[PDB]
Amino acid sequence: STGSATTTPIDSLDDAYITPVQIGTPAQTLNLDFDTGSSDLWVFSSETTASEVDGQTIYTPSKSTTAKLLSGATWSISYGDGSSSSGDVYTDTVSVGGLTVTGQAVESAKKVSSSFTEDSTIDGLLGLAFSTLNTVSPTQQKTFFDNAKASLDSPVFTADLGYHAPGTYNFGFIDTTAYTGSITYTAVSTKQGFWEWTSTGYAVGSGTFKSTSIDGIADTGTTLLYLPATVVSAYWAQVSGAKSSSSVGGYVFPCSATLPSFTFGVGSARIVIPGDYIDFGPISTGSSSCFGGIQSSAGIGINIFGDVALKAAFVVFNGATTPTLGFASK
Repeated sequence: STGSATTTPIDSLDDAYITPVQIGTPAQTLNLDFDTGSSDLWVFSSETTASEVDGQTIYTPSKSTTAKLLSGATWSISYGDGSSSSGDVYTDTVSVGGLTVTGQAVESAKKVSSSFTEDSTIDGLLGLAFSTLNTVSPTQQKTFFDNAKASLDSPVFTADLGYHAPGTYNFGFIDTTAYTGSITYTAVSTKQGFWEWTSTGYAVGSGTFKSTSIDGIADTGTTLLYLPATVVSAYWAQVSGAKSSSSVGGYVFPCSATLPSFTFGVGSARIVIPGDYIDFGPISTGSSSCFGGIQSSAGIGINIFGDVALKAAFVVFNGATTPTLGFASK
């Protein structure tokens, strides 16, 4: 089997991407944030504290003839950005782009933090990291990909995120028309439960490539590119007027600037992030100070190849017995 679903930016800045997911019988379609940095499929639901729902579409398990309460199971998750959610668990039928999993753990939110409430466009998350990170207790549950894997034509999924435009998540096949040149594959460590890999270095604009190992995670659920302070300083040094602002919470730059590209290495291959991808717009409405898309990972504890990086590539998440990651230009 295979599946193919379009993923759409939630706003004009590509702050996140939503992908429609069918849950239950008859189908209830929710727009979920596909997140290769976590491993829980959770949704706003009829059980979510009413004051914490503000415009989201909810899953109502009582209206699904295939929903079953997973007795005694609870979940609770905290994300790197400080947000959180928790609740109980159903199993139900879940389909993404024509690919169907029966008995998928669907984690129903009883509580969500303010940032989720305040984002009306995201109805929940669909985790695509390794199932070892799943938070369901006392019986850990499998991700949608893990459940689908054996049935897929090939045990892979691909992320093809757009810049200011829709893109695609495919399951079970590699669309050879979706990228240019070749896909370069690179080793993955699953030891922290992430799609963790080591970039071979970077360049700023038309500058020379610096060969240096940068361990980080391919994370579709993180907006920006978080890299070591040395790398980030080197980038922003090429933008007149750019500075790190403690009050804003990162590097900012004059909105009048033309940003240089940023290149990262994948083995001997190179992925180029155009400068415009690194512009996240005014820090507040009407400001001429703009927020940077490349930020320091110092104090996160891990480097994160988030959407800013991933959207410059066609990315293969290869879930073979020994997982690997593939990157191609597009």
